[PDB]
Amino acid sequence: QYTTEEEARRFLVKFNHEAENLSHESALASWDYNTNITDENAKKMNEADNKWSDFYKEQSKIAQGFPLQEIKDPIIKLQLQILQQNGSSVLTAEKRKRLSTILTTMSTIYSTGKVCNPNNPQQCFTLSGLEDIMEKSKDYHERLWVWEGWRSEVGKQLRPLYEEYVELKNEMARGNNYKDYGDYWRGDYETEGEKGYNYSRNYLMEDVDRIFLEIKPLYEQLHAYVRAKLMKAYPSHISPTGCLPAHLLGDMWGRFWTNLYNLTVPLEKEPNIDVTDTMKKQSWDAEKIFKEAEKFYSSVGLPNMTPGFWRDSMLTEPSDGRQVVCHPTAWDLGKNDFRIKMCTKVTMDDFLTAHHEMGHIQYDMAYANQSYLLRNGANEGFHEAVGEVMSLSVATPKHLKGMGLLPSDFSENNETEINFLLKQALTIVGTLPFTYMLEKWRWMVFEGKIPKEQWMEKWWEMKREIVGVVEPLPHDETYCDPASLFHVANDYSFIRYFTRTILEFQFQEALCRTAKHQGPLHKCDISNSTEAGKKLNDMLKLGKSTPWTYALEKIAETKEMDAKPLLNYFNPLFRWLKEQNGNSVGWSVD
Amino acid sequence: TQECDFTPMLTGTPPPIYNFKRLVFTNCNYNLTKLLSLFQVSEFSCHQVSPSSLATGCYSSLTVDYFAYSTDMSSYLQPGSAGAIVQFNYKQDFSNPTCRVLATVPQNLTTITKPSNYAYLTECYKTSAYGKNYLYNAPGAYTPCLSLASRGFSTKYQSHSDGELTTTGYIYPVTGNLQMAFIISVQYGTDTNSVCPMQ
Ligand SMILES: *[C@@H]1O[C@H](CO)[C@@H](O[C@@H]2O[C@H](CO)[C@@H](O)[C@H](O)[C@H]2NC(C)=O)[C@H](O)[C@H]1NC(C)=O
Ligand SMILES: *[C@@H]1O[C@H](CO)[C@@H](O[C@@H]2O[C@H](CO)[C@@H](O)[C@H](O)[C@H]2NC(C)=O)[C@H](O)[C@H]1NC(C)=O
Ligand SMILES: *[C@@H]1O[C@H](CO)[C@@H](O[C@@H]2O[C@H](CO)[C@@H](O)[C@H](O)[C@H]2NC(C)=O)[C@H](O)[C@H]1NC(C)=O
Ligand SMILES: *[C@@H]1O[C@H](CO)[C@@H](O[C@@H]2O[C@H](CO)[C@@H](O)[C@H](O)[C@H]2NC(C)=O)[C@H](O)[C@H]1NC(C)=O
Ligand SMILES: *[C@@H]1O[C@H](CO)[C@@H](O[C@@H]2O[C@H](CO)[C@@H](O)[C@H](O)[C@H]2NC(C)=O)[C@H](O)[C@H]1NC(C)=O
Ligand SMILES: *[C@@H]1O[C@H](CO)[C@@H](O[C@@H]2O[C@H](CO)[C@@H](O)[C@H](O)[C@H]2NC(C)=O)[C@H](O)[C@H]1NC(C)=O
Ligand SMILES: *[C@@H]1O[C@H](CO)[C@@H](O)[C@H](O)[C@H]1NC(C)=O
Ligand SMILES: *[C@@H]1O[C@H](CO)[C@@H](O)[C@H](O)[C@H]1NC(C)=O
Ligand SMILES: *[C@@H]1O[C@H](CO)[C@@H](O)[C@H](O)[C@H]1NC(C)=O
Repeated sequence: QYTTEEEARRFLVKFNHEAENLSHESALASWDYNTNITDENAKKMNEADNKWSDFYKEQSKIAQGFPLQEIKDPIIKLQLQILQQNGSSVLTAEKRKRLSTILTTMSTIYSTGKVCNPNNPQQCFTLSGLEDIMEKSKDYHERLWVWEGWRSEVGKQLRPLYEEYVELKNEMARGNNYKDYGDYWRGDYETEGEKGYNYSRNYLMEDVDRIFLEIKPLYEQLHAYVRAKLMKAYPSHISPTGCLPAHLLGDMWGRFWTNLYNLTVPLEKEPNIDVTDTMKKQSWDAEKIFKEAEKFYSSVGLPNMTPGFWRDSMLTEPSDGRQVVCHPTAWDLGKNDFRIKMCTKVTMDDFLTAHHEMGHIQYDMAYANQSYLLRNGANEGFHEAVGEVMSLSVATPKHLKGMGLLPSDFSENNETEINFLLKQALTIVGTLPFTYMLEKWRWMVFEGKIPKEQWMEKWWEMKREIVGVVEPLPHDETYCDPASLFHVANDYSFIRYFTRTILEFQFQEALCRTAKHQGPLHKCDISNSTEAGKKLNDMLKLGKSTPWTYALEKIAETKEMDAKPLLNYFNPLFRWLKEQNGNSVGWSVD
Repeated sequence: TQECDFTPMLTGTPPPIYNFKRLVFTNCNYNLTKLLSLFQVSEFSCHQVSPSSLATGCYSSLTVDYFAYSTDMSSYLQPGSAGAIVQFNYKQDFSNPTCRVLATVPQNLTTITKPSNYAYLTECYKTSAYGKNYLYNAPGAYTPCLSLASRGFSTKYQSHSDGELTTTGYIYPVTGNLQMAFIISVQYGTDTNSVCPMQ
């Protein structure tokens, strides 16, 4: 006979032979629905997904005949850890039914949200109306009503559901040999290997604390600048050394500070770079945009697209009567079938979302000869970071001038570089303390370090010590203000937006010093260099078969995440804000 | 000396690109302008030879590979372009003079029979417990997945397996007239060059 490892090899070969043939059916049945929405195409999708689930559950029941302590090879061990993985099938049937009812009741309460005025109540906006009220209103008494009404008509109902969701998810997580649900979420970044390449779940918290304490001074300077401009905007409402009110920061939750760009602008007499008119005068369409993106990706050494990409992709909105979803995605259907669904309009913003969306296809084309279970990025944040590190190289005037879009006589003074770095920072550095604070609060809630009588005493204390944001109205212990976000009511992890901004400037600062750049980092361009494509493709080809510290060493030559390449990008802005602000930096916790 | 016959190239159905048909000629007399006037030549890309010198010299042997191939995908047969074509279907040999003709077979040439779909292979590999072991082609040789691919593909991405070997096809229908592809390789003999132009 054979030993345990040869039985494991035979089982994994039998799984890999039948998984490829059955996953492409379930992916093509969903592609045929997302581009043609009828009721006949929403039934085949469910039948194919039921066939796939009934295959996967039987193979996962078979896979538990192998003890994990007998495998000596790393890749077979990695493919059996994913397959054994009991999941939520450790509770009883009543607990499972109750958890599946709670998880859809919360999403139903969030999705149907209606807020009317404390004035004349004939206006009752939906979610997409309140998101557009707070985006472009400069009134102190409109945004206060919208903020308080959304947090008292949605977050007031989710609290007795969240109080049971926490307990049921903790009981689900203490069945698979974890401690809380926070350990189940931090086990995404756990690897094992030789000396230096390992990573535990209890090291991620110390790592993100170290990175945030490294990154905080640039945020303090940016916060002081935004507060000094908002004091000019709304008079007699903001303290000259206090926190910012929560209902004035661009949108409903204060996640991105992008809509403060018309208020906190630098020296305004500089019209921006908008190549939309030059693109329309040269008669560009969707095919020309994707051909230019493929030329950019072939300039650095990555391969060209398949011939079944220009014939099956939905690169434009149809006109033969079909109803589609117009959110851009990149698909990885199976046996060398890569398609992109995108409603392309001829603009500058849809020229960057083609170089972004073809950055996922070039990643999925690189690990394509791995096993079935190991065809993913090395982390949950590796896949949307490699697509955003190559949208930084195409928005530079080094690239838009060599393509024929910008004229040859363009003026790159420093008053256009500051006006670009500020608009980058208001979307990139303004959302890191919010992400870190929300995930830290959820970890402390799931661990048991915040009892249920302090879920709002600790939310607005953390939001004043970390983010620097005060509340406009006193919220007592009957609201649930974190539960009125989309990722909290719909059960998603949020640290993948923090460990993705770090490993994007870590990628860019290593790709620009191997393309022999001379200057600041925000003017770099990795086009026309086949030496950067090799260092990129030596990371892209690994998939999920190696520990992600090894795949990070393959590009950045360091096996730890650090925020030193992020403060090298924004260094002109950090030198300019220290001259503009003076010594008004900081806030008092009140 | 004697006339070479092109009725092997001028009857039946032209096969797909992976199952290409070879037309090795030896010791006859050719007139390639008789051949290339029956078609609508849209490309005459040659290597280490000119189209004028292809129809004037005396060679020891003459080889023609012909298959059904749409002229849309004409940028994948170009030397050097690792794509699901030169890796799995047909890789041209470059240690010899060669020319690549792409035709547009007309309505009047009724002796050619139109097939149902065009076809190629998207992958041909051998499975393991560690991933996929791709089996790339050889210059001028057939794919090792030819005994599997000769069962017929009926839909897009329909695989076929026997043991460890796996292939995957891709078909799409024919619109308009037929388009072919002719790879014409010559070889120089040391003493006898008996494949001369027809005089
Ligand atoms: C969008 O989906 C509809 C499903 O209703 C498709 O309509 C079917 O198309 C197939 C083949 O074209 C026919 O055999 C069915 O009889 C059609 N059903 C109905 C109810 O008409 C439609 O073809 C799809 N659109 C496209 C562009 O393929
Ligand atoms: C996944 O759950 C199954 C139960 O559904 C576990 O299988 C049990 O394993 C123990 C060994 O400690 C046996 O004594 C039981 O008889 C098994 N139960 C069944 C129904 O087979 C399995 O160990 C779990 N695996 C993990 C990784 O949690
Ligand atoms: C990788 O694993 C090693 C274990 O060999 C970890 O080193 C231990 O770290 C703990 C920290 O709580 C110390 O108390 C131990 O003394 C360390 N062991 C040794 C032998 O030095 C190491 O921390 C792990 N690395 C990461 C990034 O998690
Ligand atoms: C990348 O390099 C290529 C070739 O070095 C550049 O293509 C040439 O660009 C010049 C512009 O001065 C044109 O006059 C030539 O006609 C182009 N040649 C070809 C074959 O297209 C390309 O512009 C470079 N791209 C970038 C972004 O630097
Ligand atoms: C090669 O085949 C052609 C077939 O078209 C023969 O025919 C001549 O082709 C030339 C080129 O267009 C015409 O100008 C003549 O009018 C054609 N003649 C006839 C009778 O049709 C050609 O003769 C052949 N070559 C040789 C050397 O015999
Ligand atoms: C999957 O493809 C990769 C890339 O070709 C293969 O990895 C390399 O293969 C070469 C063989 O020419 C070796 O010299 C390298 O050491 C390999 N690198 C790594 C990181 O493994 C890989 O072998 C292919 N998968 C299988 C199962 O063969
Ligand atoms: C910002 O200004 C631009 C142009 O002045 C305008 O189109 C846009 O609507 C403004 N946005 C906000 C949020 O005020
Ligand atoms: C930056 O812009 C200012 C305009 O306020 C200008 O005075 C200064 O000279 C510029 N910096 C350099 C290094 O030229
Ligand atoms: C076939 O050829 C003749 C002359 O050779 C021409 O008149 C006729 O139009 C052709 N038929 C078609 C369908 O092109």
